[PDB]
Amino acid sequence: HGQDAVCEFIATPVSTDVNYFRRPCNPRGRAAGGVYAGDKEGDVTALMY
Amino acid sequence: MLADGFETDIAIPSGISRPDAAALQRCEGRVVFLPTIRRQLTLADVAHESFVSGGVSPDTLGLLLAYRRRFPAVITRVLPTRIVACPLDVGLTHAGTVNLRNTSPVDLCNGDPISLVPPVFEGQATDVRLDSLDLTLRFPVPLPSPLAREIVARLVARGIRDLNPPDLNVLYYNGSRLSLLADVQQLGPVNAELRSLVLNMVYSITEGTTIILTLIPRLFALSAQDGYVNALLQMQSVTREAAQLIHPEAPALMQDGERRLPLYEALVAWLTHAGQLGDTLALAPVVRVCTFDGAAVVRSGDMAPVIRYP
Amino acid sequence: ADGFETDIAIPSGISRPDAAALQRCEGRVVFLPTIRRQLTLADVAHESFVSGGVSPDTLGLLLAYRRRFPAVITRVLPTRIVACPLDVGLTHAGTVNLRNTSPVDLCNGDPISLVPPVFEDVRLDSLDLTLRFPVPLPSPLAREIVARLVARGIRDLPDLNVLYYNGSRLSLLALGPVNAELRSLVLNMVYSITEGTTIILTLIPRLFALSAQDGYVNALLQMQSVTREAAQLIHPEGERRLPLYEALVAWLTHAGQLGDTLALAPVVRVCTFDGAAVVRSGDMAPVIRYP
Amino acid sequence: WGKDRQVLRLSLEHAIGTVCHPSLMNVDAAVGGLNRDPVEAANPYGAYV
Repeated sequence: HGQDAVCEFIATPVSTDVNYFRRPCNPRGRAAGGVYAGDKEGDVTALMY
Repeated sequence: MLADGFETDIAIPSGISRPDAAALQRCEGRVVFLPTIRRQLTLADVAHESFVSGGVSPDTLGLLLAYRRRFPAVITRVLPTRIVACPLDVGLTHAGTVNLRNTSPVDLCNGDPISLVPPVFEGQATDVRLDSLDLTLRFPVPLPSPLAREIVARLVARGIRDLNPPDLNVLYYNGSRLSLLADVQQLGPVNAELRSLVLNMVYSITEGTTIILTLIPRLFALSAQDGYVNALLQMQSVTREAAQLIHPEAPALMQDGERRLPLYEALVAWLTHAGQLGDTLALAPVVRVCTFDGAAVVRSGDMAPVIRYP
Repeated sequence: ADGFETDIAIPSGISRPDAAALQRCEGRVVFLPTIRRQLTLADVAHESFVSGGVSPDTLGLLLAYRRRFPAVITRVLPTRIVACPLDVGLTHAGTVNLRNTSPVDLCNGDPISLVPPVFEDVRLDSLDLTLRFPVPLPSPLAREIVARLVARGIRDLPDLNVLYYNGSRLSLLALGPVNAELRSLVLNMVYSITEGTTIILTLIPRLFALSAQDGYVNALLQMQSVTREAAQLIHPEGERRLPLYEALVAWLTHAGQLGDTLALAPVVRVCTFDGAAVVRSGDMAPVIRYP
Repeated sequence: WGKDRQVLRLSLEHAIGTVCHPSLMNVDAAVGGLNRDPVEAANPYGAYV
């Protein structure tokens, strides 16, 4: 049909809520930056970990 | 203070790379340590190279004693030939107002006194370099006065750990989490800080203090009843765990107790040594903030009106 | 000209008895949030100092007067209250009359600090606010009179009322609500000093245990000296640990908090010119700030 | 429903902050305040030991 897309596979726990996936979200468990980060030297990596 | 004030002039050497000239024009409001109140000096006198001690590069904790030996001054206007600054110990201007740009992570409020700290915090370590003149400029960070007394208390308590073969790095203010960058401290200036402590520590202990020590069982009984007394101990004080074990009691009777007041004499000696010690380690809070068009918050990276503090 | 004058506007609706008390209060000390030309009277009143919920006590009034800005009222128009701030407006004019609310007389050349009305009242009916004016008493008495009232509160858990200045009696006792208004200052004294006198006693485990009057001086002098021998004269060097070094910092901040409170800096000095040196109660005194 | 569609669980497991704090077990204003006015006595069968 066209170029064949490539799926990824990320190990996740079983008992998460499916309701996290019914809205747009990250495959990562935490929301990344850097739009979310404010005005501080640390915030962009501080959102991460 | 004179009728016109007193304005020093820091002359600029003629050899200037043009990007370093624009670097000086960003130093519109900073704080500059003068060694004297001479009217004409050089940039080599201001910069970090003359600001070193003999053969030894000073650390962060040792840089505080170098500050109080010198004269803090504020740059007013950058000229192409020289830099005009006004001292702070001298009466500052004709008008009584100076602008100060915040090279500080923390915003300012009205009325709060400003003391000033070396570049200590992580990430925001910013030193202007004049590479045509091979100079380095370390500029101090203006901060509110209870914050500066915290940072001195965090640094001095860190050096006492080094004489004893966790943790103390993290501060908080306005809900902001912030730590500070420090690796080593020279054993010289720590002893100068510590001897300045323990002499002022001892000179608060007078005959009335042992009478005050009998009220330690009263406070630990009173912290049961009012939460305002619970706002004292905080579980990290000695006196909560000291009251759990020691039951002291008063000496009796005092010599010439008719003529004298022992509780009064212990307080006045306490107010002149221990309550004074916030001035003795750092330098004095010479400057507070009075915005005229009333801005309750002076944001980080902006100027502010400035008026002396007694 | 170039003299700075704050203008305080009175909201209309003043009854004829209410304006007479405001006519009388000419030379008094009045605080304000920020230096500004025009300003309401709601920021002047004692109701503006509250945190709740809670009318502020003697400890908060000492903390507020650092952040508040002192000003002395000039002539009082029926339209507005014209007052000049002390810290910026006086550096050009130089001379401001000031009436004592203090019962203690004033000599020439004295430094004067401001004390909240703890030594011991104007309220307006129609405007629904209160006014509390601080007491302009001299600064060497100011470290004394505060410390006398603290010493009474420690006795709550000889005569402290004797204060004789420039040939005059004073009676601190004169009662009930003055003691409970001052209770918060008493507790921060004892918590500061006892935390002071445990940490010094833990770092030096034998201050009291050391021998009297001759070994203690020898322990004092080497500590008093300037020479390089400093740290080996001090330090004593599962199971729980005494958090001493954290208790250092919390005590130093609390001691550093009270340094700004109980300095009571000389804001005002009085220079009597063409008149008597002694300025008594209810008399306008000229004021010259530091140049 | 949150600001955007999100199924936000509010449990009473979440209610630690208002209950576990010791401000619930306070008497002082009640007994000290209800006994301002005098009140007559009922049968002292449960009250007495």
